Amino acid sequence: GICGIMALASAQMYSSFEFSCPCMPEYNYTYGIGLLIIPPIWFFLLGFVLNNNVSVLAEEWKRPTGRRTKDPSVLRYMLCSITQRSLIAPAVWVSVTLMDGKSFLCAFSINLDIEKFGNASLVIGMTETEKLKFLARIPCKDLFEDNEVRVAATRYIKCISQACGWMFLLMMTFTAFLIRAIRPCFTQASYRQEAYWAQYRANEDQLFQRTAEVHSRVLAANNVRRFFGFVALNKDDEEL
Amino acid sequence: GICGIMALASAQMYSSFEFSCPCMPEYNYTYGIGLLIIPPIWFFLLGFVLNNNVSVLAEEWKRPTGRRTKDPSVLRYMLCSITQRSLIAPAVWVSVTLMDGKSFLCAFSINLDIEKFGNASLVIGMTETEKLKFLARIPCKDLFEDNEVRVAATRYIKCISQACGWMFLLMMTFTAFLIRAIRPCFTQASYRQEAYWAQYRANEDQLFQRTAEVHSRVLAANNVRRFFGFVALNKDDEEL
Amino acid sequence: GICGIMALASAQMYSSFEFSCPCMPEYNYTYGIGLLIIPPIWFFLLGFVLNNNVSVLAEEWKRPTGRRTKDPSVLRYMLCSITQRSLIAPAVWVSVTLMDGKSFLCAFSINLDIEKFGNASLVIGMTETEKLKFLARIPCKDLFEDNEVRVAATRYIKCISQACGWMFLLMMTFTAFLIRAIRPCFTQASYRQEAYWAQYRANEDQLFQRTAEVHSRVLAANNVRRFFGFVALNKDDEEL
Amino acid sequence: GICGIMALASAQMYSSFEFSCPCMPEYNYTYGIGLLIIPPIWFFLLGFVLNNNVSVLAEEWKRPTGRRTKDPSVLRYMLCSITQRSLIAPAVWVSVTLMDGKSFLCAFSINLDIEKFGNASLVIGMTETEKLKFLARIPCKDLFEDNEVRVAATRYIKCISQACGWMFLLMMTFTAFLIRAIRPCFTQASYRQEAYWAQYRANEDQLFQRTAEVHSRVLAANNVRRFFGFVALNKDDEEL
Amino acid sequence: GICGIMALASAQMYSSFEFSCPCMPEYNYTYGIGLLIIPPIWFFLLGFVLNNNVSVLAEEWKRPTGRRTKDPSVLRYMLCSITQRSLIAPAVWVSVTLMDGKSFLCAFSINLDIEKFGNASLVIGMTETEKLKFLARIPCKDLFEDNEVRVAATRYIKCISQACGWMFLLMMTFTAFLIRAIRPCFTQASYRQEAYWAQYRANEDQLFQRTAEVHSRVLAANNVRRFFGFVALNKDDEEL
Amino acid sequence: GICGIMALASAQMYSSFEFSCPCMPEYNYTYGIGLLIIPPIWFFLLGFVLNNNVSVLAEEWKRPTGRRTKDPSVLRYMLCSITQRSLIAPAVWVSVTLMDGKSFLCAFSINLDIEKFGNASLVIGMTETEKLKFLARIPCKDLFEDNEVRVAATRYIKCISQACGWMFLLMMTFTAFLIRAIRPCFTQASYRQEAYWAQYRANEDQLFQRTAEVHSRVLAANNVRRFFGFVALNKDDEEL
Amino acid sequence: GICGIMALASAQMYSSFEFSCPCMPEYNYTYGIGLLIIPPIWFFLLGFVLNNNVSVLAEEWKRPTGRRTKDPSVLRYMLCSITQRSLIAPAVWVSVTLMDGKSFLCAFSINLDIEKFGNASLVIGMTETEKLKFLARIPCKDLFEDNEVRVAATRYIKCISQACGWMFLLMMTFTAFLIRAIRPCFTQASYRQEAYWAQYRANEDQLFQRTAEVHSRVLAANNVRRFFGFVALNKDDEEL
Amino acid sequence: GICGIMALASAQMYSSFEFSCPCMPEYNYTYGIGLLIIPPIWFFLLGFVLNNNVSVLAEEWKRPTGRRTKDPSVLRYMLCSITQRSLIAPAVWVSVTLMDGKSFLCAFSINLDIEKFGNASLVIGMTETEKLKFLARIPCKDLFEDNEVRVAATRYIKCISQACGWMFLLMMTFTAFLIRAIRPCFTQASYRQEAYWAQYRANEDQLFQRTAEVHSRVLAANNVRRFFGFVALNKDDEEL
Repeated sequence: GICGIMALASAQMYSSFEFSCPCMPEYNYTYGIGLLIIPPIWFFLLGFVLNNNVSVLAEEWKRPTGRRTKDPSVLRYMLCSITQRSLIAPAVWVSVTLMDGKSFLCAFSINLDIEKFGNASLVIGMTETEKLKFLARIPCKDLFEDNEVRVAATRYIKCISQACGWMFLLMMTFTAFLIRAIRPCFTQASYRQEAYWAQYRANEDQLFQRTAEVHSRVLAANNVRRFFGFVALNKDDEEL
Repeated sequence: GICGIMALASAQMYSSFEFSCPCMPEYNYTYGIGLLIIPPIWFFLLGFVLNNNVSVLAEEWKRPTGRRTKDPSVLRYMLCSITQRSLIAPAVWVSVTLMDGKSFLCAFSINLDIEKFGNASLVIGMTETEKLKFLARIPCKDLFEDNEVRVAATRYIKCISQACGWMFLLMMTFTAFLIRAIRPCFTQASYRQEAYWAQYRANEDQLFQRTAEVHSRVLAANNVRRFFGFVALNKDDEEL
Repeated sequence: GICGIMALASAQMYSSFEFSCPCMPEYNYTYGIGLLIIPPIWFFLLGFVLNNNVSVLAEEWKRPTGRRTKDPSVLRYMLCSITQRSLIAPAVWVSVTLMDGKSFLCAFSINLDIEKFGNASLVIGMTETEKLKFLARIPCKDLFEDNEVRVAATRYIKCISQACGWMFLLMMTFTAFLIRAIRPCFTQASYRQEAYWAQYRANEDQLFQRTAEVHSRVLAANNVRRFFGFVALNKDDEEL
Repeated sequence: GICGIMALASAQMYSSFEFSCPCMPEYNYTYGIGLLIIPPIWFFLLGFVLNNNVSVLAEEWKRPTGRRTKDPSVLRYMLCSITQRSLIAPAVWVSVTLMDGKSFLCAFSINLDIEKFGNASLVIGMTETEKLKFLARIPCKDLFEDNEVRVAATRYIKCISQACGWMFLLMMTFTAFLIRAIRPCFTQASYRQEAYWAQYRANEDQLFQRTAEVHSRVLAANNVRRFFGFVALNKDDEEL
Repeated sequence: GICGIMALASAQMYSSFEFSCPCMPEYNYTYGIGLLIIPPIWFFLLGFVLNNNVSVLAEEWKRPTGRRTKDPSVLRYMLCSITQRSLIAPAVWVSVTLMDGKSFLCAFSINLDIEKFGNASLVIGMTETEKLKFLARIPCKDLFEDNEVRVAATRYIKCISQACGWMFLLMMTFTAFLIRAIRPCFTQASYRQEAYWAQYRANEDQLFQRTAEVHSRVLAANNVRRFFGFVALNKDDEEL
Repeated sequence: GICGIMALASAQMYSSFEFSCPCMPEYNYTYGIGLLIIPPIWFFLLGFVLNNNVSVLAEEWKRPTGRRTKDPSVLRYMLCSITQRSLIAPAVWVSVTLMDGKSFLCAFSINLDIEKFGNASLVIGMTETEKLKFLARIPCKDLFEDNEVRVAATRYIKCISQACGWMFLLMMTFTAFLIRAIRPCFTQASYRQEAYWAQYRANEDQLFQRTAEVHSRVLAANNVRRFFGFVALNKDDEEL
Repeated sequence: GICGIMALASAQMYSSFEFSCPCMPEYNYTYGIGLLIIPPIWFFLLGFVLNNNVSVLAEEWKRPTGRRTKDPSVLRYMLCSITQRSLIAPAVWVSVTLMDGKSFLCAFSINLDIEKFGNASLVIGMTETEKLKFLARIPCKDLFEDNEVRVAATRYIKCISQACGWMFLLMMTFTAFLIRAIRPCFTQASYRQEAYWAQYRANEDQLFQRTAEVHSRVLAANNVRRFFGFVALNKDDEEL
Repeated sequence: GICGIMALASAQMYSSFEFSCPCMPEYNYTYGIGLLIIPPIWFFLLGFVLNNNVSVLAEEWKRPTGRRTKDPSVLRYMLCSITQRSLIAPAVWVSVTLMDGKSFLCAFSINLDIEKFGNASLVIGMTETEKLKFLARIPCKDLFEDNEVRVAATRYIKCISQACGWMFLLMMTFTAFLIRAIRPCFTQASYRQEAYWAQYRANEDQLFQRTAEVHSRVLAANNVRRFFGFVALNKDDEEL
C-alpha cells in the first residue's frame, strides 16, 4: 500500500542520508536530536498529503451542518484511521535511527564522563570550553586522535541508543496492541457508511466519465462535420 | 503464511543487527541478557498485532453474555491457536542468538575464571574493580589486548551457548510434540464452529460490498443527472 | 506520469552533474547560489513546455471574450494545476542540493570564521585579499593544503545546509498540506467542465482521424485507378 | 516431499553451523559427541511434529476400543511408516558429520598417542593434567603452536571418522534394503484401508467447507439486509 | 521517435568521441569552437535527411502554381515543424559540450591571465610567442608540468562553461515556451489539411501495393503455365 | 532416469568428498583401497533401494508356488535388469577414482622403489620402520619435504592409475557390448508379460484410488450431515 | 543426435582429462601412444552400446536362415551404417589429441636429437641410460631445469603433431567424401525395407502397449471389486 | 544455413587453434604456408561432405545415359552451385589468417634483410647456417632475445600480410561480383527443373514414410494378436 512504500522509503532515506554531525558543542545537540525529530514530522505530514481522503475530510469540515454527509463521530473516525496509518514511516525512522546510534552519539557526547573509558590525563589541563570542544569531536571519526576512548565511548552510546530503540519498539507495539483491543468498539460498525460513501464517490466520478465522454461524442460529431465537411463514426457510435 | 515471514524476519533482523556490547561490568549483563529477552517480547506482541483474529477476539470478550457468539471454551481455543502460532518468531530469535553465542559472551564474561584459559599474571596486581573491568572487555574485540585468552574464552562461552541452544531446541520441539499428541482432544471438533463463524464474517463483508456498491450505483446515477444534465449507464447498469 | 519522470530526472541530473566550484571569491557566490536557483527555473519552464495543456491555455487567452470556452475562474484553475504539478522537479533539485551541501560550501565558505575550526596562525600574516583567497579554496579539495580545517569547515556547512534542507522540506510539505485542505474549495467542482472539454478535444481529433482517413480512401482509389490502370480495395473498402 | 526438504535442511544446517569446539578436556567429549547425537534427536522429533498424521495417530490411541477406526496392526503400521520416513534427516546429519570429521576430532583428540605423529619431546616435561591440556587443543586451530603434529593428527582422525562414516552408510543402506525385502509382508495390503481413511478425512473437511460456506451464505444475507437496509446476491446466490 | 533517438545519439557520440585538443595557439581556437559549432550543423542536416517529409516538401516547391497541393502558408508550416523538431539533437550537443567544459578549455585557455591562479614566475622570462605556447598546453593534461595552475585554470573555465551551459538551456527553454504560447495561432488548424494529405499519400501507396500485387498475380499465372506446363493457384487465387 | 541421476551423483560425491589419506603404513592401504571398493558397494545397494521393483520382486519370492505370478525365468529376468541398471553408479565411481589417481597414490606409495625417482640418500640411514614412514607420507602433500621425489612419484602412480582406469572402462564396455549381443536371447520376449504385470499393478492402484475416493464421498456426506446439520455436494456429486 | 553428443563428449573428456605423462623412458611411449589409441577403442565400442539397432542386429544373426527378416546384404548395410556413424567420436579424439600435441610430446621425446635445439654440453658426460632419463622429462614441465631446450623441443613436436593432425583430418575427410560418392550405390534403395522393418518394430511395441494396458484394465477392475468391495471406472472405461 | 555455420566455424577454429610455429629454417616454410593452404582444402572437402546434394550428384553420374534425369548442363549446374557455396569457409580462413599475419611471419622470416630494422652487428660473426637459425626464431616470441628487431620485423610482415589480406578480399569480392553479373545467364532458368527434382525427391521419401508406416500398421496388428492374444487399435486405426 502507501504505508508499505513509506515504511520502505523511510528506511531507504536513512541509508542514503550521509550523517554529517558537526563537532561543535552548541551545534551538536540541535543537529543530533533534530535529526531524530524533524524527519518524523516530515514523514507524518507526508502521510497526510499522500492520503487523498484528507481532501475529502477537508471539504466535509468546511460546510455548515445540515449539508454534512457524515456524523461528527464518523469524521472523527476518518481522522483516527488516517492518523494511525501515517504513523508507520515516522516510527520506522525513529527506530532505525535509534538502533544505529549515530544520533545519540552526536547529541549526547558532550555529556559523557571521559574518566570512565580511558586516559584521564587527556582532559586535565584544558578549560571547560576546551573540555567541551574535546568531547564534542567524539562522533567525528576523522577529527579525534584517540582511538581507544573513541571506540569505548561510541560503543557505550550505541548501546544506550539500542536500549532506547528496543524500549521504543516495545511501547509502540504495546500501544498498537491496545488499539487492536479497544478501537473496534470506537468505530462501532460505522465503517460501512464510510465504505458506502467511498463507493458513492468513486462511481459518481466514473459515471461522470462516461456521461461527459458521451457528451463529448455529441460535440465532436458536430465539430468534425464543420471541420473538413464530413461527419464520421466507427463503433464510437455505439455509445452515441 | 504470516508465521513463515515472521520466522524469516526474526532471523533476518539478527543478521542485520550489529551487536554493540558495551564493555562495562554494570551494563554488560543487562545488554546481553536484555537482547535475549526483549526482542522475543517484541516478536510476540507483533504476532498478536498482525493476527487480525485478536480484533475479533477483542470484541467478543467486550460484550456481556447472551450476545456472545462462541462458547468460553471456543474463545479460549482462539487464544491458544493465536498463541502457539505467534511463538515461532520468538523461538527462532532465541535459538539463533544462542547458536551465535554473542549474547552469552557479553552477558557472562564477567563471571569467568581467567586462570583456566591462560596467563594468571594478567590479573595479579589489579583490584576487584579493575578485575571486572579487565574481564568485561572480552567480548569487545578491539579493546582487549590479549588474543590467546580472548580466543580461549570466547570459544568456551560460544560452546556453552551452543549447548543451551540445542537443549532449548530440544525442549521446544518436545513441547510442540506434546501438543500434537494432546491438543486435538482440547479442541474437540470446535474448530468447525470457528470456521463457520470465519466464513460468516467473510461473506458478510463481501455481501456488504456488493450491496453498498449497488446502493452507490443508485446515488451516483441521480448525482450525475444533476451534474452536467445527463444520466448515463454502461454495463454498470447490469447490477442496477 | 510526467512529474514522476521529472522528479527522477532532477535527482538524476544532480548525480551526473560534476560540481566544479571555482576557488575565487568573486565567482564563488554566483556559482554556488546560481546552481541552487537557475536549475529550478529551468526545471520549472520545462514543466510548462512538456505540459501540452498550456498550449490549450495559450489559445484560450488569445481570443476575445464571447468566443472563450471557459470561465476566467476556469482558466485560472488550469493555471494553478499546471503550476503545482510542475513545482516538484524544482523542489527535488533544491532539496537534493541542500542535503548534499556542496552548494552551500561553495557559496558561503568566504564568510567563515576560520578561528573556530583550527590554526589561527594560518591567516595571521596575510592581507584581506589573500584572506579571502585562502578561505575561498575550502570547497576545492585539491587546492587546500590543510586537511583539519578543511574537514572541520566542510562539516559545519554541510550541517547547516542539511538544516536548511529539512526546514525547506518541512515548509514545502506544510504548504502542500495547506492546499489539500483549501484548494478543493477553490476548484468548486469546475474540473468536470475541464474534463468535458478535455474529452471534447480528444474525440474531436480522433473523429478527424477517421473522417480524414475515409476521405483519404476516396482520393486514393481514384488515384490508384489513374496510377497503373487499376482500382483495388481489400477490407479497406469496409470504411468506404 | 517433507523428507526431501528435511534432508536438504539437515545438510544445510551443518554448513551454516560454525563448529566451536572448546579446548578443554572435560568439555571436549560432551561437545563433540553431543553434536553427533543431539541434533539427530532434534531432527527426529521434528520429523514427528511436521508429519500431521501423528495428530491423527494421537486421537486414535486416545479413545477406548469399539470406537477405534483401525486395527491395532494398522495403528502400528502408521507408527512404522512415520518412523522410517523421519529417519532420513538424522542419518544425513550423522553421515555429513562423520565425513567431515570435525566431531571425531573434537571428541577423541584427548585419547591420542602423540608419539605416533611427531616430536615426543613436546610432552616430556608436563604433568598428566597438562598432558591433556596440550592434547585437547588439537582441534582448536588457532591455539595449537605445532603445525606438523596438528596436521598429522587431524588427518588421522578425519580418516577414522570417514571410515566410520562409510560403515554407517553401509549399515543404514543394508538395513533399508532389508525392509524393502521384508516390510511389504508386514503391511499385508492394509495401506488401502489407511488410504480409504485418508480420503475419508480429506473429503469430510472439504464437504464441511462447502456446507459451512453455504450456511455462511444464509446468515450473511440476513445480516446484510439488517446492515444498511439491503439484501444483495451476485452469482454467490448460485450455491444459495 | 526519430528525435528521441537523435537526442540519445548526440549525447552518445559525445561520450564516445575522444577529445584530442591540440596544444598550439593557432589551432586551439578552431578546434575548440569548431567542435562546438560543426557537430550541430551536422546533427541539424541529419535531422532533415532522416525526415522524409522534406522529400514531400521538395517536390511541392518544385512544381509551378496551380498544381500545388498546399497553400504557401501550409508549405511554410511543414518547414517550421520539421525545423523545430530537428533542433533537439543540436541543442543536446551544445548543452552537453558546455556542461563538460572541455571545449571552452581548449578554445579559451590562450586568453587567460595566468597571474590569477598561481606562480607568476612561470611566465616571467619568456617571449609572447613562448607565452602563448605555455598557456596553450593547459588543456593537454600530459604536456603541462604544473599541476596547481592547471587545476586552478581548468576549474575556472569549466565553471564559466557551465554558466554558459545553463544560460543556454534557459534561453532555449524560454524560446520553446514562447512557441507553445504563440505558434498554435500560426498553424491556425491547417494541420488537418496536412494530416489529410498525409493519410492520402499513405493509403495511395498501400492501394498501389494491393493493385500491383493483384496485377502481379495475373502475370505470374500466365508465366507459370508457360514455365513447366502448369498453372496453379492456392488461396492466392482469393485476390484473383 | 534414476540411473542418470545416480551416475551424476556418484561423480558429484567424488568432487565434494575431500580425500584425507592418513600417512601411516598400516592405515594407508585400507583407506586407499577401501575408498575404491566400499563406495561402490554403497552405490550398488542404493541402486536396489531406490528401485521399487525389488519390492515387487521381494513379495513374489516370498509366496509358495501355485500363487506365483511369474515364471522363475521371469523372476530371474527382473533380477538381471535391476542388476545391470544399478551397476552404472559403481562403475562411474571406480572410473573417476582411477582417473584421478588419488586412491592408488594413497594405497600403493609404500610399495615404491624410491631409487627410481631421485635422491637415494634420502633413505640410506633409516630403519625399515622409518623407511615405510618416509614413503607413506608421499600422498600427504604438506607432510613431505622433498618436492622432486614427491612430484616424480605422484606422477608415476597417477599414470598407472590412469592405465588401470582405461583398461577398466574397456573391460566394462566390452562386457556391456557382449550383453547387447547375447541377453535379448536370454529375455526371449518375456518382457511383455513383465510389462503386462507392470500395467496390471499400476492401474489396480489407480482404480483403488477412484473407488476409495468414491467410498470416501459416501462416508463424508453422512458425516457432514451429522456435523453441523447439513449435507452439501458440489460437482463432487458427479462421482456420487 | 547420439553422434552429436558423442562428438561433444569426446572433446569434453579431453578438456577435463588431466594429462599426467610419466617421465620415464619405458613408460613414456606406452602412456603417450596408448592415450592416442585406447580412448578411440573405448569411444568406438561406446558407439555400439548406445546404438540399440545392434541389439536388433544381434538377434537377426542369431537365428538360422528361413526365419531371417533381412537379406545378408541388408544385415551388412546395418553393419556399415552403425560403423560409419560411430567413427566420429574416435576421430574427434584423435584430432583433438593431435592438435594439442601433448601425446606426441610424451611419446616421442626420448627420440629427439638434443643437439638441434640448444646446449650440447647438457648431455656430454652422461651414460645412455642417463641420456634417456634426461630426455624423457621434457614433457614433465616441473621436472626439467632447462627452459630453452624445453621450449624449443615442445614447440618442434607440437608442430609435427599438428602436421599429423591436419593430414589426419584430410585423410578422414577425403575418405568420407569417397563414401558420399560410392556408398549410395552400395545401399541400392534397400534402406526402405530397413525403414519398413524399423516402423514395423516401433508400432508393434506401441500396439503391445495399448493391448496390454487394456488387458490390464480388465484384470484391475476384477481386482478392485475384490479389493474393498467396489468396482469403479472413470473415462478409463473408454478403452474398456 | 550450412555456409553461415561453416563461415562461423572457420573463424572459430582459427581463434581456438594455438599457433605453434617451429623455429627452424627447414620447417618454418612448410608449417607457415601449410597452415595457409591445408585448412582450406579441409574446409572445402567439408563443404562437399556436408552438402547432401553431392550424394544425389554422385548417383546421377554413375548411371549410363538414357536413365539420367538431368541434362549434362544441369548436372554441371549442380557442380557449380555446390562449389561456389563451399568456397566461403576457405576464404574466411585465408582472410583471417592473412589479417592476423602469424602465418606470413612464420613462413617468411628467414627471408628478411635484418639490416633494415636494427643492429647489423647481431649477425656479423655467424655463418649462414647460424644466420638462418638466428632469423628463424623471430616468430618464436620466447626464443628471441632482441625485442627491438623482433618488434620491427613482426610489424613489417604483419603489414605485408595485411596488404595481401586486403588484395585477396578485393579479388575474391570482384570475382563473386563477376558471377552475379554473368552466371544467371549460365543457369538459363534450369533451376526450376532442379527444384522440381528437389521436390520430387523430398515428397517421394515422405510418401514412402506414410505408406511404410501404414504397411507397418498392418503387420503390427497381426503380430499383436499373436503376441498376448489380443489385437488393439486406437486412433492409429484411422490410417488403417
